[PDB]
Amino acid sequence: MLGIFTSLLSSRSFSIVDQNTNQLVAADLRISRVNTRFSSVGQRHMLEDGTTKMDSRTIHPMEIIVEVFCPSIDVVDQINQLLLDR
Amino acid sequence: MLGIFTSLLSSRSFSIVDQNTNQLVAADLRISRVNTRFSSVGQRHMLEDGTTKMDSRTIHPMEIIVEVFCPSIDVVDQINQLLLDR
Amino acid sequence: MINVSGFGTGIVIVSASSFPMGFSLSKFADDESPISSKELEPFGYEMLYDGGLFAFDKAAPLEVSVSVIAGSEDDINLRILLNSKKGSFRFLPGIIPDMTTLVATLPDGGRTVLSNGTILKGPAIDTIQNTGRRKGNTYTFVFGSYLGAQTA
Amino acid sequence: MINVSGFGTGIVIVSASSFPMGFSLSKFADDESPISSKELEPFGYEMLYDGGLFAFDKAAPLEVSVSVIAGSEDDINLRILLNSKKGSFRFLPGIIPDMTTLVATLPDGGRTVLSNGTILKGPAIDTIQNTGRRKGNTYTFVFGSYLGAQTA
Amino acid sequence: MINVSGFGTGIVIVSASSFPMGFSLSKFADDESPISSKELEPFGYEMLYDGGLFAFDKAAPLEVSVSVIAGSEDDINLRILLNSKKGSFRFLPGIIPDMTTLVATLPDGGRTVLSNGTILKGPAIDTIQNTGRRKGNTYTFVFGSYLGAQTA
Amino acid sequence: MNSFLKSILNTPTLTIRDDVTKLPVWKSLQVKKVEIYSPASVVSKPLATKDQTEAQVYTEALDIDVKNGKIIQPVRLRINAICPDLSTVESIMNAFNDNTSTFAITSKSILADKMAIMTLDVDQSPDMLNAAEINMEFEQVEPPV
Amino acid sequence: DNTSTFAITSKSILADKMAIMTLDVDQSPDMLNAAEINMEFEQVEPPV
Amino acid sequence: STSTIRTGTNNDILLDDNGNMVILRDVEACAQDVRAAMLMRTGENIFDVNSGVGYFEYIFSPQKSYDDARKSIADAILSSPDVTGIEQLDIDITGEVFGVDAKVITIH
Repeated sequence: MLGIFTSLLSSRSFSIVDQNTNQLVAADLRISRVNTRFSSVGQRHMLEDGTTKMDSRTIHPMEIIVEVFCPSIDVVDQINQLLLDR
Repeated sequence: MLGIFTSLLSSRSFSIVDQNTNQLVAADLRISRVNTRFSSVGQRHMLEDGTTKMDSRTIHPMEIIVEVFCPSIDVVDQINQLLLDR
Repeated sequence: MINVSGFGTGIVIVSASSFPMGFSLSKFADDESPISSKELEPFGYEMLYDGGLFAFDKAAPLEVSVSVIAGSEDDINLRILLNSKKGSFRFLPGIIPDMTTLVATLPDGGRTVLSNGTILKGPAIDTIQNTGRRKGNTYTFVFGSYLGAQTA
Repeated sequence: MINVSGFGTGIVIVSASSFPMGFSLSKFADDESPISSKELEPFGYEMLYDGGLFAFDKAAPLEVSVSVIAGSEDDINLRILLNSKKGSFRFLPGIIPDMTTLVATLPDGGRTVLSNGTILKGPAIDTIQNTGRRKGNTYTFVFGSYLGAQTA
Repeated sequence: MINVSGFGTGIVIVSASSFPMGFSLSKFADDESPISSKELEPFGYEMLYDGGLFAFDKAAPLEVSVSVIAGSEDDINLRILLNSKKGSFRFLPGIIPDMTTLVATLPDGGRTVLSNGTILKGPAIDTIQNTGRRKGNTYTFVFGSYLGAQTA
Repeated sequence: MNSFLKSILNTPTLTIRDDVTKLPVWKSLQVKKVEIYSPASVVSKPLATKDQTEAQVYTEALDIDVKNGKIIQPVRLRINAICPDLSTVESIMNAFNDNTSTFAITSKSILADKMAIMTLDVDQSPDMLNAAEINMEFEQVEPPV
Repeated sequence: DNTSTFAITSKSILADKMAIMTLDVDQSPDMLNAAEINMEFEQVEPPV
Repeated sequence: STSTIRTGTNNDILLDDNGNMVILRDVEACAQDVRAAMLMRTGENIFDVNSGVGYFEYIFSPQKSYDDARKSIADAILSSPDVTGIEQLDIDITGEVFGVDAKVITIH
């Protein structure tokens, strides 16, 4: 997407990294699509003359949807552990 | 639609009239569709034997939906003013 | 007596990065159509209720197909153009990296220039037929600018 | 004996703004049909649940395809007419930009007048086919008004 | 003079696990095309609401079809390749089971290597035409990456 | 079909201008669609009148009263675009995370001032190996004077 | 009218004491001299 | 519903043979008002900034699009006490001049 121009050939696409131990989990995931959604709601008040005013905006957490293929069993239960982690 | 038999050739199909001054507004509007909708709700009471009775009917305002094409810029300003008029 | 012959046609393609100076095509395949394009569609219409009509502008692309003899030098050059990667070649954005300009000439002498576009598709390897020959490769372009060059 | 020949036919095309005085068509192509058109269906019908029939009136356009010999003056005139973008100039209300009328005469003497229409399709660049010649360029019009005086 | 012959060409097919050492193809059928392929479209384009043109890069596969005389050794080898199920054995990370390499040599001397692909369709029992002969078996490959070295 | 011959008075270029800086931003986008919605609310109750006065007095009424019954709601603007580079993407997201960001959007001929981002989508797929699809929405903060 | 009732007869089905609830009208280039209608009725009271 | 004091082709008080400063009634008061409004320039009105036509930034300066001039002129035609809506703006720019035509709608 422009920006970085590295000339490194074998770079890496989407990868989840653990933020505690700087480790990759489920590194062998065949990714198909990535969708990122942002959302916010602006509260509006209905005035007297006939106009309509806005006073502030509230931001909610974003969401990411990933579609993958699992080429083995280890990827499947690695994904299960990824979800169950608390 | 039958009814009137004009014998006038160049007539007018659709026109918005300013009911105060009997004036045409946005006369240069090519039209793609015109839809007219009526609506009413009848209040029913649920009897004892097993029947069901209705006492009266209520009528809500009709709605007209028109799809147009604006061949210029003056028509766009005229449409915006038509909306903002109070 | 109108001469519609296609003998002596030459074409030059110049590129922004891959071929900054350009090359020329003169070997045009025999079995296939040496050059062709699809019909341009710059207008539209629709129907009203008074019975009338309404006409308006519309966006329109232009696609050109060029065929060459397999094994020719021009085939190698167009193959190089097809192998170019759009992601590479650092440049300013929004200016269609590696713009390719095509200049074509007729036997008469009329010259036409087309710009603002790039190569779009073409073969990757050669193809064998039952007759034992090799198919003439085809390459498709898309352009953006209709430089009105029909000079005498 | 009935004579149904087309030799000796002419077309005069005049546009509202681009070509105020009009130009003439004389060099019609030989491989593709000179004048073609599509069927006009200004009627429709619907079925009632008892099996009855109901017929109404419907809005219907007319389409015509005109082919010329490539490289002639007619070809360049139609190319100029095709490159006329509708963004420019100014139009009377309820008129459509470039209200073009086409008057075509049959060789017998009968004439037909078509109006309220524009140009849609055409070739941006010439096509060199297998034999080594140039394909006859074809263009399309759409009209919304009718006439015709087939006695003269 | 340009030489576009196909006689004297060869194919060597290497599979990751089923055929570690590879096998060769020499008997190409005569009723159907020996080597065929589908166009490569690594580019696309989209239209902008002002009428402009924007071109990007697209992910594109490569497809190849080969045909052999029914009942030869090449046909049985390709049948063995087709019956190999990806469920069995294993693979290195990011490799695809049975990464098949295909090396094609042109009769001139130039050659081409293709990798990261597999066989995906073909016949299972032989077809007997109404003339009393057997149709040439045709199998289709697919590949992810390619190369070209047309010097010799 | 040349383009870049844009007619005056209607030049189809999307210009977005920061409200305090008044300098154009995100000029790297390639937009494909623009939508404008301008709703309003209309009373839906039977309403009552005197109905026996002089004609012009009653004409004075049924005005002013109708003004009480038509109040204009904000303006919604939608666009669709493809973002080629990176810095534009992070600039848009930074503007999104701020509560105090306003912009003025200019379409072919329609001016809309004091807007604000409400929704934003980004999509990546094999259909575009070096770009991303965007879906941003704006909504007017305060009416003009 | 709040006080309108009709009896509708189909091929063989009788439905008495009905009343209009919904009505639609559409005008399009498909029909240049007619209009499409979508009426809806509902029974006011049961029969005896 | 409006009024003003009549002025000449140069914006001075115009006096009759009787010398009476005349209170013009509607319509021609609207014409005089709009003529004065379109000629007022931006940055001249004290106590009301951002009112006027931006001639030196939108028309006389080199400009790309020329919709800004239309918007500014339409706004200055508006803000008059009596104007309802604007029917047509053309903006010719033929020749060296900058041709502007306008037709407005009032309550009367």
